[PDB]
Amino acid sequence: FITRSQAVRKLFYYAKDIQYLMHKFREHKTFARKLTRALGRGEVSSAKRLEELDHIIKERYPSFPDAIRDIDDALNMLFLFSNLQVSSKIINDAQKICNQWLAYVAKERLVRKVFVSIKGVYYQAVRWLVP
RNA sequence: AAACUUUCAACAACGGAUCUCUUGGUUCUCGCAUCGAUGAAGAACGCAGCGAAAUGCGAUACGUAAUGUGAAUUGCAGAAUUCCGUGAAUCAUCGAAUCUUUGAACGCACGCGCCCCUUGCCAGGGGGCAUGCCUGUUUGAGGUCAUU
Repeated sequence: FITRSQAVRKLFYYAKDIQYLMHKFREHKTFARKLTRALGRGEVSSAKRLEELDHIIKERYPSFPDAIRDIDDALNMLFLFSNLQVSSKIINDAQKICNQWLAYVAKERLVRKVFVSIKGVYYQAVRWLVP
């Protein structure tokens, strides 16, 4: 069997289900060198012109109910960031997402269990936590 | 004498010489430019029911695809055909396919490796990986200049 390091370099796992999986993140690296070239040129207009995961979601979760498997960690991370070198815009977006989720939950009032704890106020709809 | 040597008329054998002819050769004149990595010429193996040569064909193998003709092919068997019909010919045209192994011959050589993928540790199935050079994209390394 191909080792994890060897498989990653080529791209313990089954080779049958990994070889076919070899098929914009790599292309984005060119933007760094283009920006460096623009900086070297000393003009910012070209830099401004240069400046101007749905696919993975479906395969991981082919159906909406399947999202519940990872929704625990998803909500945990989102709520942790909502209260936390992360940019302020990322924090604001995470807080807005959590606020919208809470508003929708309150609209339907789909809550069954709660538990105030030292770690945080636990909740159940699916279980989720907020600090 | 018979037998046997020799000249000649007739009869009986060789060979195709003479005569007649040819889907032939040679020579003259006229129109055109038409080989090849999108794989040339050439060589080997197979293909028709029966097959020596020639021609055609490449496991779709004396052919497959398409149009015209309209009732065949023929040495033998065999097929039919609704033949008033989108339909037979070993017919003609031929623009669409297949195109075995070699061969400029092209994975590495003087047997024999790799990407791919697939339908079921492992495999069938399908295309490629030769060298010289031109344009473009990607990565890596090294000389100049800048670095308050």
